[PDB]
Amino acid sequence: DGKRAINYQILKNKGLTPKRN
Amino acid sequence: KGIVLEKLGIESKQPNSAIRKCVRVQLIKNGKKVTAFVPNDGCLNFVDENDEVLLAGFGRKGKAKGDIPGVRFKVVKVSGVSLLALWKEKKEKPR
Amino acid sequence: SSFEKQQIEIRKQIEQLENEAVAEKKWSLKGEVKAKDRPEDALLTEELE
Amino acid sequence: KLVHDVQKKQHRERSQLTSRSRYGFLEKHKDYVKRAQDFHRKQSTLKV
Amino acid sequence: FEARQRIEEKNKESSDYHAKMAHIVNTINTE
Amino acid sequence: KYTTFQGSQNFRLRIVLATLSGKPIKIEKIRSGDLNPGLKDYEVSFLRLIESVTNGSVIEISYTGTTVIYRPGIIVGGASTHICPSSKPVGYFVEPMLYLAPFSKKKFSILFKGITASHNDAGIEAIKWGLMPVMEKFGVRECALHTLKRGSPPLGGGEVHLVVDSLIAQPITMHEIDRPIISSITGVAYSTRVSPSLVNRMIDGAKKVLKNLQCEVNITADVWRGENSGKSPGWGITLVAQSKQKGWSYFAEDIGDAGSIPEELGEKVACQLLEEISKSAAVGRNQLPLAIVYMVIGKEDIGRLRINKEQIDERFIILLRDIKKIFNTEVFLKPVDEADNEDMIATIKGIGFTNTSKKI
Amino acid sequence: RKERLKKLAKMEE
Amino acid sequence: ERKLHVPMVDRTPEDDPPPFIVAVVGPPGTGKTTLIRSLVRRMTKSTLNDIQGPITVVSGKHRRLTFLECPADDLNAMIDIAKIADLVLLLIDGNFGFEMETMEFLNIAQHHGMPRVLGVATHLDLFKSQSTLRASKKRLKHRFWTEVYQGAKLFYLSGVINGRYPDREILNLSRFISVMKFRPLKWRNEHPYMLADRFTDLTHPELIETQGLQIDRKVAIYGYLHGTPLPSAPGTRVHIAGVGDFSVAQIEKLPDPCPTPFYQQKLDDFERDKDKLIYAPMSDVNIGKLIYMDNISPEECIRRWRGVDLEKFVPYFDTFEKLAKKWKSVDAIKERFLREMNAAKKEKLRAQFEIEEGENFKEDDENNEYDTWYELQKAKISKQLEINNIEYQEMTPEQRQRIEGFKAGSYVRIVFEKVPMEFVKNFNPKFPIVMGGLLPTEIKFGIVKARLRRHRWHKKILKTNDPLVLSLGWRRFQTLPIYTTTDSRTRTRMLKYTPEHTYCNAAFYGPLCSPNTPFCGVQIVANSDTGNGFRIAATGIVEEIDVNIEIVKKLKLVGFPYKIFKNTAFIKDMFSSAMEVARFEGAQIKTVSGIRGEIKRALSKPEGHYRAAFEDKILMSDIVILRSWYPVRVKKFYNPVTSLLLKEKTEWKGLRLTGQIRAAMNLETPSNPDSAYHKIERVERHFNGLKVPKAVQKELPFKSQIH
Amino acid sequence: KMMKNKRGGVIDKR
RNA sequence: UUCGGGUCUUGUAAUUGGAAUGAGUACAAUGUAAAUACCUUAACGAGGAACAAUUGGAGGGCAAGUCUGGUGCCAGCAGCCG
Ligand SMILES: Nc1nc2c(ncn2[C@@H]2O[C@H](COP(=O)(O)OP(=O)(O)OP(=O)(O)O)[C@@H](O)[C@H]2O)c(=O)[nH]1
Ligand SMILES: [Mg+2]
Repeated sequence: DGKRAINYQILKNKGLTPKRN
Repeated sequence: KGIVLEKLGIESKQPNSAIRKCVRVQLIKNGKKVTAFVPNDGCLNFVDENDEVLLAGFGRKGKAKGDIPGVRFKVVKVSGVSLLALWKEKKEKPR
Repeated sequence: SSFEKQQIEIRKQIEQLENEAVAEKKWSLKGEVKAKDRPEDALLTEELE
Repeated sequence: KLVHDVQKKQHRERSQLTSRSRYGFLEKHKDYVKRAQDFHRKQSTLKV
Repeated sequence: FEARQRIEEKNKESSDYHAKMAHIVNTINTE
Repeated sequence: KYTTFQGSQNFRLRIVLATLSGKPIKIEKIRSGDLNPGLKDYEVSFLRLIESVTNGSVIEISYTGTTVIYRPGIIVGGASTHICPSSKPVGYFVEPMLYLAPFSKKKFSILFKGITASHNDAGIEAIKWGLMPVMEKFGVRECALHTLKRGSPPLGGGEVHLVVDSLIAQPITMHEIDRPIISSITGVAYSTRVSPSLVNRMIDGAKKVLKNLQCEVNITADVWRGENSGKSPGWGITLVAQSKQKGWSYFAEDIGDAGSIPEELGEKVACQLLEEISKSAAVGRNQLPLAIVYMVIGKEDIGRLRINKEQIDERFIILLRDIKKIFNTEVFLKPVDEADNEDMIATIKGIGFTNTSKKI
Repeated sequence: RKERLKKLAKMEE
Repeated sequence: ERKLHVPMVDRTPEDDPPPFIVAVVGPPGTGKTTLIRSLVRRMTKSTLNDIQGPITVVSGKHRRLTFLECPADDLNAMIDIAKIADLVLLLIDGNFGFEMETMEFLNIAQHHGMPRVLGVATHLDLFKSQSTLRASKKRLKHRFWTEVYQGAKLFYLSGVINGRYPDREILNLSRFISVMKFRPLKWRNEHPYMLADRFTDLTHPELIETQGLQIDRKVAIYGYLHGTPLPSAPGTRVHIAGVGDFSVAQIEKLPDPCPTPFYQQKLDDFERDKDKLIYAPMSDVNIGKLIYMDNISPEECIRRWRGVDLEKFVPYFDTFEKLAKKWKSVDAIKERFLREMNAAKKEKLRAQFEIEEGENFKEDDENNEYDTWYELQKAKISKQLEINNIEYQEMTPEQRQRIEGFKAGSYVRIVFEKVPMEFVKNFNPKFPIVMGGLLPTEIKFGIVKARLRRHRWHKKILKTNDPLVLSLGWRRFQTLPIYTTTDSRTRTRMLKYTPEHTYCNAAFYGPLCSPNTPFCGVQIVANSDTGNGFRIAATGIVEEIDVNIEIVKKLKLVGFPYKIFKNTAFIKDMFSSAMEVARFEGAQIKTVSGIRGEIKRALSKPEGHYRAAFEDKILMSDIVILRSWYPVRVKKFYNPVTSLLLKEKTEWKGLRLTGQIRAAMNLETPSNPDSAYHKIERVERHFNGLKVPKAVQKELPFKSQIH
Repeated sequence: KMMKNKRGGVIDKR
């Protein structure tokens, strides 16, 4: 639509975490 | 709590050494200046001047290969937000 | 208007910078320059360290 | 201790010029040190 | 001649940097 | 190029003020009615010093030399040298640097070479013990003026090293409304290439005048002989009245001409010092422009200084009109409630001027 | 064996 | 130690502070206007329609507020209203959650110095189930507590029952923002600024008819003041945001239209408006004078006062004979110099000891101000402030206007000259016209060393010499930065991109501003091409200022060896002539393999070859390199955005990006295929055996021999 | 060295 | 701890299948002073099952990259920059 929903990145806000399993 | 006076060791060459990690802050309930460690030269970019850091103890158990003796405080937060949050890019430093 | 002619000459400078930024890089502005790539007998005048 | 993985990234090694593929296999430092060790061994036994 | 002058300049700046860092670490250890 | 000015008057002051503010100025009609109309060698050399110490600045000089146009830049400084033309001495070339010392990007280390005394301008001991305490009151801590070689008129050959390190942001405001109490009278009687009987006789004349007073009098002898005494012989004496409770100084000096009397010079300098004390209120008539400029460039706040109606002269009016034309900063004068004397407090709303060059 | 020697030198020092 | 802080200076008037300024911000259609009309009906009991422009109402006995509904789509409006604003009523849709525009505005506030943020949440009646509503409330509140501080309270609003939100929630919100209790900020307490309330052109219509609607017209601007006392002399430079950099031609203060009722009853008390209680104008219904008089010569000034060069330094004394005759005696300055008889002696000894000590430990200020260095510093601050206060209170006419200027909260008008026809024509009241008085450093123009990083939520990195529309100080303008690093603190080598997770230095041309100054820049301010991406591209601070930088881009010269011996090689295809080789001779050279060298002498018979001594036998296949440095320059571009001058006021378009001009001209991404990376597979080499000399093999002893 | 590092200059005319 | 010795269906960012379910949304009813929820339950609701849990600790590796010292080809510091 005309509304710009936010990214999953900036919604969840996990900045820089390593790789896990 | 303290005020950051000057970022020492900025004019050093070899990166990520302890004299580059060091800062010089003045504690506000004493007006008394003393040094403080900051991990990660990125976090050294985060702390600049007139910043109101929150020091804490160091609490090391063993030394390192290039550590400075007597630098007994480290930096926990800067300007109200946590250095680890700023480093991991959870938060943003508000001026 | 003065603003309008200023915007005209700004647009001219814009066109110049657009063409330069899309154009080819200078021989010295590149890296790993070879002798046949660069113009002949240039370093004596360019005077780099 | 306190290091990002993007800081720990990787750095690939580029290859020989394709215009100069007659002379093959642009040699890097690991190959150079192998070659130098073998030549040093030969020179030692020859001096003996 | 330029090679001579450049070597001299580099040695002067390296000596100045070394003296500056010695002074900074001295101030750290005494302050 | 925009703020216009007339006459060759207060030239170094106008250059200093335009360099501090940043407004481009244009001085015209510099000695029109002259056989040599236009500038002088020492004024041109002073502009060379300005452009040596600053950066990005443009000084246009008309081919007639009667119109100079200044578009200032930023202050950098650094370590360098300067060669004083023999028309004017190192005091005349030092005083603008005492204005522009602590607002730079790098520290000042300037080696001036030339004559070191005259009748009109400040000597080395005059500069030190008369104007270094004022900067130390305004916040500049690590300033110094070493004397490597001391020259004398009319051949000079002396060298002074001006070093300034206290790169302050802005001068702290000052609130001095009480007439200070002078504690001691220190002095320096110096000479070059003569017998120190002359220095001893100068100090004898000065103490002969000051024997009426009860405060302590300490005037140190300063003889220079050998290879670091410069070419010409000469002598001079400065006296400072030091108020040690607040760190204030009132100074007065002179040098001896060709064939004067050392005792007469000592008594004349002591008389001039007593006159300056009687006409003084918290500053001297020669430290006063430094104090006013520092109060105007202090941060956005009301500073107060107790001056005297004798210290209010035509030179004060001209200085204040120049400061109004540059900074648009009026100075308010209130008569103090004291009934005996006629002092007036000067209140200056110092504008926000920050040492914006210094990297953090 | 070489990896064990490296880890050994680290465990001595 | 929680209550300790960094000391700062609060330049607000204790006498008549101006209306606090609140910005109602948020997404396009999230009921951002209804909130204003209902909050105003709360504060003043009159329903209002067609709200446009700033609108000032009066709260309580001492407060008044200025509502600014920001236009929801224009990033420049977001930027300058975040520069000026003081309390931000940021409103978030409930059903939709956070939106990118709210997100971007919070980031520009965080970088330009955080005002008092306050969230309200709307459309909370559209939620079908109470448990989905409660969960979404908690989720919004906790993400909001991540961005703004934790514990930050946000309000919740139901549905618009009569063009108005519920009265109880509006009453709570009114009490909160009426005890909001703001805090000092550096930029706001260093500069004067205003938000222009009313706008008026000034020319003659005959002049307009003669010039043909092209003459730049005089402009009168009415509004309150804030921040720092604006100097009352005409001709100071002041930047109107989005219009340009003008200078004030004439200032005059006025009777303010909304006086707070405390001040109104105080004026009535001194003397001996209760219906009009809002203000939406864009909407409808002596030695001192002797010295400073210029026509008088200073000789005449001193002459009338009693009844010369400055290049000379010593003062003008008199004759030494007169001086000695006058100063035979010292009892005129003996005052300046320093049972009943016993009591007077003890008192004069006390005075002598008092002048001897002076100020050494006089209360020390420490036990006086309760044993905290912070309290000592702030007490010095407050003492200087009250001295300012009494010296201002001394005299009326000059100590209020000439000395300090118009303080703050003085409803002032100002006229400018040379203001564009585009501004006067396309002016619409839905946009803020804010004004900031500048400084010398902000009127200059040089290059700034900043340090900046890519924004964390921005996807793409920032290329060198890519235009960046940045906001630094009151100014927004696009420039061509260059992203540098120091190669371990030796030289400012330019990068080609931004390091994607840390700070790099940048240097760029543009109007200077002070050190330590935070700034932030976007790539696209034009609303017509935004997409779902995050707009804000770079955050940083500016550190220092110069007119030039010694900035290096590395270039390396390659050659190829074509004849090799032990430790020596003949190198070709690196230079063009023996003159060039002689210019570069004596060179620390190295090859890809990692062995060092030097070029030694120019070879004669070929034109460009030379001989070079290495440390070990170089292969033929390898490529020598010679690292050297080349100075680059900073492009001098500066294009300030003028959206308020523009008619559409969105979609301001300047220099496109490199990808955009490549796509528009239909070029291709330039890439030499010899420079890409491959996955090699290095084979194991079996070296040849040793071959002894035959003389040695003959002369070897019997046992130690090759059998 | 001087013409490499310095920037500002004097327009001396006579 | 070094020379080495011990032992065994192990290894896979390889392919693939149908079954199960509640986090969630929801008729409904119960609950309740009225609701919300729990406990019940139609209907939807799982292949990066992206319906995308963490907080700390130890360590390695890499370039035509950078800095410093050297008894070459090494060592140190380190490397988001080639
Ligand atoms: N149901 C409901 N409707 C709302 C709410 N808030 C606003 N609206 C609707 O949205 C409209 C009000 O939006 P505005 O106050 O104009 O918001 P705005 O920012 O001015 O919108 P623009 O004029 O597009 O800028 C009205 O028609 C309302 O019906 C809410 O909380 N609940
Ligand atoms: Mg609206």
